[PDB]
Amino acid sequence: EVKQGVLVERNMHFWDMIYNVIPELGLSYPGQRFQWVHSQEFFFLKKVVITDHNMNLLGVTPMRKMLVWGPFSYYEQRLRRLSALLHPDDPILALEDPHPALEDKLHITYSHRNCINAGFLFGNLMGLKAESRFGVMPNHHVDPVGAIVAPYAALTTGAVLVHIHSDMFTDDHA
Amino acid sequence: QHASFTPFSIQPWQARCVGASRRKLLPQMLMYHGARLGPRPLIILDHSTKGEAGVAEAARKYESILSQLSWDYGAVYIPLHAQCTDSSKDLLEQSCQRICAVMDALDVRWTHFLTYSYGALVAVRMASSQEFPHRVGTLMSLDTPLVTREFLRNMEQREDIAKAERDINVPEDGLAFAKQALLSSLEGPLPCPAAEDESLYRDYLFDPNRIFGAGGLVRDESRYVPLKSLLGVRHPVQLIVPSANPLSDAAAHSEVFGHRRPAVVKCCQRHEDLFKESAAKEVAGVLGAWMRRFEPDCFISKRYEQAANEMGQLMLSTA
Amino acid sequence: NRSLLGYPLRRAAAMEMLYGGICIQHLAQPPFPLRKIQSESLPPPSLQGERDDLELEVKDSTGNVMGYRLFPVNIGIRARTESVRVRSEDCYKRFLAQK
Amino acid sequence: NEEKWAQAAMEYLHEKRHCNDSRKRQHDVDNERRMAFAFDRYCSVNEKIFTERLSRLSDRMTEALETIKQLGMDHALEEALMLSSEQPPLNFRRPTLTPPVAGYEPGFGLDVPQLRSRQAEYPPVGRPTDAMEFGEEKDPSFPLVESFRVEDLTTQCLNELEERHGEIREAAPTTGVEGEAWEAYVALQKKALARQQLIFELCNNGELRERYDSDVAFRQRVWEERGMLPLEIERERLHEEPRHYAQEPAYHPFRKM
Amino acid sequence: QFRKLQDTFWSNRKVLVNRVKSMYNQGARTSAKDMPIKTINIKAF
Amino acid sequence: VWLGGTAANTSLGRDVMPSTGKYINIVSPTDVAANISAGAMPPEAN
Amino acid sequence: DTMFQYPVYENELDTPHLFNITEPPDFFVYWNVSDFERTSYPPLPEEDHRLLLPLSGSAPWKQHRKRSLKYLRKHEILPNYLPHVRQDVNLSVVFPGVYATRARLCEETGEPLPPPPPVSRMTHRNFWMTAHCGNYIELADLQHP
Amino acid sequence: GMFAEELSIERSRFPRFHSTFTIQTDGSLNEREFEFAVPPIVTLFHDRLSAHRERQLELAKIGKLRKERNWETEQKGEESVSMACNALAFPYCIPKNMLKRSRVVDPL
Amino acid sequence: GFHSQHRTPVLPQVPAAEVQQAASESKVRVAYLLHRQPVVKPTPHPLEMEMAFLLQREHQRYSRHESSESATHFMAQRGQSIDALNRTDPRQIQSNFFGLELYQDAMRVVLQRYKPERRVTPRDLWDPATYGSSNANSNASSPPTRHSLHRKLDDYLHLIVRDEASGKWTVPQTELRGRETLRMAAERAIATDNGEGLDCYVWSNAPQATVPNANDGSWLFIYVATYLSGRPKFSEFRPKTIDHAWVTRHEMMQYEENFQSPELVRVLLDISADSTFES
Amino acid sequence: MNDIYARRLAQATMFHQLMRCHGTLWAATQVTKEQMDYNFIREEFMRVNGRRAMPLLLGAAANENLHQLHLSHLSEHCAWGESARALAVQRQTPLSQRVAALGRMAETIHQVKTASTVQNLFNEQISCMEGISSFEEEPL
Repeated sequence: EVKQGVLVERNMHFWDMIYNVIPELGLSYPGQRFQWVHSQEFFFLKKVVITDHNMNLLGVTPMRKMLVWGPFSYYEQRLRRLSALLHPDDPILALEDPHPALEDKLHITYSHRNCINAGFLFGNLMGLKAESRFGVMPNHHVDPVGAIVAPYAALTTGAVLVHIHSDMFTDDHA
Repeated sequence: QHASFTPFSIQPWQARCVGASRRKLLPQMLMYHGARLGPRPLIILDHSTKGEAGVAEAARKYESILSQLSWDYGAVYIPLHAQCTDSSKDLLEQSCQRICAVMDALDVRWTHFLTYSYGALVAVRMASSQEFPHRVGTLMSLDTPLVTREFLRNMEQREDIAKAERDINVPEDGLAFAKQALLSSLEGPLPCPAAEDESLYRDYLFDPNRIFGAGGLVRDESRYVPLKSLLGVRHPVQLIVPSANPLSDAAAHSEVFGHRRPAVVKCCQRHEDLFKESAAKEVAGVLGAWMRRFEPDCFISKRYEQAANEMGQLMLSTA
Repeated sequence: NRSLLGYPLRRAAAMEMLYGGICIQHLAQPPFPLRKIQSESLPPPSLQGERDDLELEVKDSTGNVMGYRLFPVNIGIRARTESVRVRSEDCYKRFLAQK
Repeated sequence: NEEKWAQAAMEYLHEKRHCNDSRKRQHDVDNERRMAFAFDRYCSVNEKIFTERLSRLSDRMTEALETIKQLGMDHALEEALMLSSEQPPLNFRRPTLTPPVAGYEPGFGLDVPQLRSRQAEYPPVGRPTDAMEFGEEKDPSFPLVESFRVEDLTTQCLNELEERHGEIREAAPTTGVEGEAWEAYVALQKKALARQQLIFELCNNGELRERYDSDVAFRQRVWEERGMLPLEIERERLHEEPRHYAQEPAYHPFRKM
Repeated sequence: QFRKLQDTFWSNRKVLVNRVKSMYNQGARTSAKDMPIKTINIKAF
Repeated sequence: VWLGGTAANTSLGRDVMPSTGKYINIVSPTDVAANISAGAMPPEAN
Repeated sequence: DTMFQYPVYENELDTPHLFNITEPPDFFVYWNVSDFERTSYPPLPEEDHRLLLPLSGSAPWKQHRKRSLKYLRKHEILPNYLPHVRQDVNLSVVFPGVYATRARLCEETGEPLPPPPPVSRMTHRNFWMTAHCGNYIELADLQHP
Repeated sequence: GMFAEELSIERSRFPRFHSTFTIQTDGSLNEREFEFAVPPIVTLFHDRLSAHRERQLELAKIGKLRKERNWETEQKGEESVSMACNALAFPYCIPKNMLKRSRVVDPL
Repeated sequence: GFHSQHRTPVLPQVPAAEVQQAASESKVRVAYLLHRQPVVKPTPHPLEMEMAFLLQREHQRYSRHESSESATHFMAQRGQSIDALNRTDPRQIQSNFFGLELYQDAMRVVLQRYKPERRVTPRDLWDPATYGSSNANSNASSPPTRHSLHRKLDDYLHLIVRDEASGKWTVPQTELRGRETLRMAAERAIATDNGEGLDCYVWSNAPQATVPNANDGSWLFIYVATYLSGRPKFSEFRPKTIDHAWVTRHEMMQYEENFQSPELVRVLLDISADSTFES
Repeated sequence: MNDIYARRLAQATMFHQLMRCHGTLWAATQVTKEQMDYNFIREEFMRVNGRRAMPLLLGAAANENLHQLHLSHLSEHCAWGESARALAVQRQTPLSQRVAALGRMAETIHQVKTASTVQNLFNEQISCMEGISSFEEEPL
């Protein structure tokens, strides 16, 4: 944000924004972890994943934490039972177009092979050899630079992706 | 209207209301500053006591403030014996049974306290300990720290490190780093605003040889009082702060005892300027303003006159 | 031993009753008791249970429904059905390549 | 216009079950938990002192009664064991927030005779014994009535109370503190009535009386089948019960910041 | 839904008290139990 | 009618969640399975 | 809340929470990127059982052996692969685990990490690295005798 | 009935309570609270002890202030009934071999 | 929260014509302990005041109707009046609350005239000085005279007297005659010993306490009653009074040295009243 | 700050009421052979004193007379008069009683509106607290 004509970082409290958008999470009656719809006005919202690095050594209580470790099954893992039912042209990703072609095209949408081949074409055209170091300027994860081209270039051919400082826009962390 | 402290002894007719098992522990010398003792006075506690020679002198320090402040109930000094070799756990409990024997003999419950020193600890031990909150109405401490920041953080980390030591999931990196973090900052004892209780703090209470075993990890505060009991007292506790470099960081007070801004004396710069009769006017002003909040006469009269003025407003709004 | 109402009654209501209709005493309620679940009382792990616990939508005879939700809505339905049939054909051919 | 007044009045009657306040946060909820604990810790001494003092009082009066039983005045017994039925008088005065002031006549001698009218109390009270005095077939001595007319009262009260209890248990279930309070009240009433018809059963039948007196087990099992069973009050908590991670309440946690 | 539901109430109660009065003119002394409103006292109407 | 229940919470591989609280005021899959208005969906629907 | 409760077992020797998975109930779930290096093994129980002498009159050993037999039945070892199991002795087969999630190497050389010292006495740190009846141990720590 | 972090005060019953200083007819004043809008410092007529003084006044009209003796009341009323109970304690009644007595009356 | 005797009857007692031989032979005496109400409520603890704040805030926020500040505000919002003068605005309702102008004048008068009575008595402000000089010079100190009934309005003040012959502190006593009951004995005691100058309410029927005298072979029944109003003239006390005292639950242990029996103090303490119950 | 006063004055009232009801209880314990001890006493005081008040729209609730017997009037403490909300527990809020009367159709709308005046409801409440009321000795 702009202070004295100069770009300065602000810590926006996004928590406020979530509770402004969805006021009904504040009114808490002692049945409501389990009601079917958490907000009657967004009825498709089910979970909100909060990501913050809390530097405490103790883990969080498992009822706010999702299980990320170990075998999730007995007989076979269901992800490869699922992956047979998925097709490489199934779109999975969406990005903004700051200059939309038409009124209609808002977020242009990407698929498996779009991303994979973007990454491979970039990795093939420049040149990339294993364990060679490959940097990305930050704040590019919302346009297909650090979201698509870079990390898939790092994945497809052997390389090492490198993130510089989390943001760009100020002189100090430049 | 400067008025000295008159020495006093509890007579044997008043000694009977104290139980025969503790009739041994109410002391020989006491004091009354005010002409009349009231149903409940201001009771003033101070540093450790060896004989009455130091008591007479200790008296004078509070004499100026007490004389500036008029309390119908006035004030009683209860001295505190330094220590007893016979029992390791004797000290705070001796002070317990002693102060409450004195209160029983004077037929006094519900009492405001003042302490500059060790006695405050004792008073917390009144309020913090179960089954002696009903005696202490209000604790006030002039500059004495009950709790400090570093105890708060370090004890937080000790609890969390206990939990983490019990948990297998926590990797050895974070655990070892937390251990070196605690060992990097080891708690120094409370700052002591008493000339004679420094030896008491270093020797008895806060000696590093005892209070933490498996050093810097498991802290036994059972000698004084744990943290949960400190955090557990809701008795109103007012902290007085001199208006220059203080003791008793009030962040920790406002975190533990509650959210109340410590009364700051403007006249003082540092402490030891508290007991001079320059700042005594402001200090006694604060003390009196704090006393009259809890006396039924004062706040019932106050709210009555507010209601009366509100009706006056209704009366001139009538026409 | 037994009680006339069967559960030990909490002090709130008690002290509320013998100081008639007043709750100023214990208002901070203890947390509820736990019910422990026996982990060996559970049935043996079943394969079909592993198949359907995810609850996928592909086992419907109406069509490949999961296919419809992964496909654009911009297409007329009768031209979209024979589209989704084509992607569900390619998933098959690829399944066979894998095999 | 009277019906819309009635409607708004109904509106004033209805209690709504409303959620927790959204302005609540973690620290003030936690420190009111804290303050509640401090207060209970404070009232512990008062209530256990009160408890044991009542105990001692009843011990003293019990040994007084057994004194006069021992000395052999068996008349004095049975006129001392009837309830002294006169209430505290009209000059028995409220302990009052302030003392009375010097020479106060009401309004300092300003009389408004409209305000000194004595009036009705609602609802009008009537009690199950009022049918026995002011209704049909009155008794010549009302506090002194013969046994079976009291027994009929007991047996009709068990049935009518049971019925009412069932009805309101159907139409308006209540749980939690007030729920348990109410259920405890009903249970206690039933216990009382039950023991009443019990002592009728013991005082007419001397054989059941002496077989009751002869052993102990028979006593407590007869207590069991008749619903006379103790009321368990759980112990006093002075501190926070340590929680398992599953011990969280069923709503979304309070907002910290 | 709610508004017309709560209006229906005030409609039906004045209806039924009108019918209570029109049963009370014909001298039928209706007990309290066979009335649907079973705390109702007709002498108050 | 308070619409809620533990059904929305995904339970994988066995449901160990207390079963008295699964669906509250919502029709179960069993309730629609015993109530369908069609009849005999064909053997080729398998 | 008896109908609304997160499942709590008393014997996690099967480590069922890795297998029978119940969703976090909380609307706000907290997922860092740090928690990928956190091994999620069940908490240390009270009554550490492997210290127990298997005396026939001892109650904790009785309840433990019936627990073990029921675990053997639910995984269908007992009827099926191994029809007769006399439970006499209290067995503990323990592994020198470092609790490292994946397989690692040496940063200094590029070698496989050297074989750890064989465990002398059982400890609480050692507890989930044993063979229990039914539990899960990572492959990365099962690499040595 | 479910476990809640907030303290359990019986919520959503007590509509609203505004405190008021009430001056009793002896000049002492209490503070008691009500449901509706109440003005402060209400001067109260028709009190308990005021009604007591009214009763004393109208017993002075008759002359009955003096005393009512039960000990030097020497009445021979003795009528022994076999089975009788004290109806004034209904929860615990008992079948005693009792003695008949008239209740004391004070008309007013 | 007092009840009035509604229809409730009260049964007198019976002077049994049988002259009781025990009441003649063995000495049964009835003693009355007379206590006065606390005039005022107990002063609270600051814990109590702070929790009062807490509970007020929470009833404030969890009230049956939240946004509406009263019943008056509630109905006025809905355009309907509760008042007899059918007024809506709550301020003008609480301005003349009773619609009587004479009452308004009473209000103005009380507004200028009235001041609350300070609740502390000059009686109980105690001197260590003069009394310790009395104790030092005499070498023996006895409790200050509790003769005053106005002493402290907070607790229950009881009545303790001393037999002039006995020279020790004792509750008022009277011997029981043949025909009358214990209730009646206590009542004739209070009445005739004070000479009908007391309105004395009596709580119970049965006697409260019993203490033995082996030297007298006598049983004493201690009996608790409340003092309403009157003029307690103590010259008329037949068992030889020297001084009376109005005595809180606390100092009855203070009175033990000049007390006639050690058992009597313990029992009297047990059935003595208290307003707080913290001791 | 009323209830805090209320239970102190209630604790004062309890042993005074105990003194009178102890004869009755003691008589009852040699017939039933029950134990006379605190656990008996306090459950005797609980049934007298705590009496929950119901919605009163039920009518079934209003009908319950057990609380008002002669022993129950003679063992009950005066605590309820001191605090309005304990009164609101045992009885209900004085307006909410009277409108409940017209809810169960036990009263005309007009005769509720008649008595439901603020001026009335102040007076009946102070009268009720202090123990002053109208007596009809003959009910029907």
